[PDB]
Amino acid sequence: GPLGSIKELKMSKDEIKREYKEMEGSPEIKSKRRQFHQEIQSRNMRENVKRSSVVVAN
Repeated sequence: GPLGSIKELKMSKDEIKREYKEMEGSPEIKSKRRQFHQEIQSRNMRENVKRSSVVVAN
């Protein structure tokens, strides 16, 4: 019963270490691309057409 708790606890430590490793991956470059991706997201087609509207465009 309580034994499983210890095993899970150990795994938690591994997860924390991974976070630091991710930093070494130099995600700064990828982070820059994400910023631009957000801009393109606002250009969603859904936003172009409103659900409430029906006589929009042809």
